[PDB]
Amino acid sequence: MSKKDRRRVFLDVTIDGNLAGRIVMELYNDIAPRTCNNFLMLCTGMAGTGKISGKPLHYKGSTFHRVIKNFMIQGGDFTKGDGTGGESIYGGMFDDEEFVMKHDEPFVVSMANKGPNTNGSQFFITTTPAPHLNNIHVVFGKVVSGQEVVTKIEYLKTNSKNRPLADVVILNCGELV
Amino acid sequence: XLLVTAGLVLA
Repeated sequence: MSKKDRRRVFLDVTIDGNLAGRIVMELYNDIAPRTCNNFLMLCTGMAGTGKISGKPLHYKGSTFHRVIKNFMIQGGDFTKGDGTGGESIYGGMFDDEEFVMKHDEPFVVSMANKGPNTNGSQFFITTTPAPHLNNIHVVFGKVVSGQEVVTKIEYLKTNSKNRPLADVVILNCGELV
Repeated sequence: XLLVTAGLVLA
C-alpha cells in the first residue's frame, strides 16, 4: 500500500444558495482503487457521459437528498435526484471491492447501494460510527477538512422522507492536486 | 431506521 497514491477531492456546498463551506476528503486508492477512481472521476467529471444514463457523470449540480440526525448525509444521485438514480464511470454499476475499511469512526465516506455489487454514484458521509454498515457498504475515503459543513447539513430541517427542506447543492467539485 | 440504500428505502 502507498499513502502516496491517495488523492484528494472536494465538495463546495450551498444551502438555498448560501455558501456553506468546503468538504475535503482523502480517498484511499491503496485500499479501494476501483471505488476511489470512480469518486474522483465523478468529482472532476472527466469521465464523460453515462453509458446507460446519458446524463453527465459529474457530481457537480447534484444534491444531498437525504439526511438523518446523528447518522449520515447522502447524495450523488445525479440522474434522478431522489435516490433511485446515479451511475458509475465504469458503465452502470460496479462490484464491491474488499470491505477493508469500516465505519468505526465518524466522517468516513462510503458507497450507498441497494444490495451486493450495486455501486452507482450515490455515496454517504457519516457523522458517527456505523458498524452495522460494515461489510455491507464499501468505505473508500475520509473527511480531513470541513467536517463542520457535514454537521451543518446533517441537522437541517427535513420533510417526512428525510429530504432537506432547503436545497443542498454541490455547487462545485473537483480534485486537489 | 438507519440504512443508506438507493431505491428501496427502509426505516
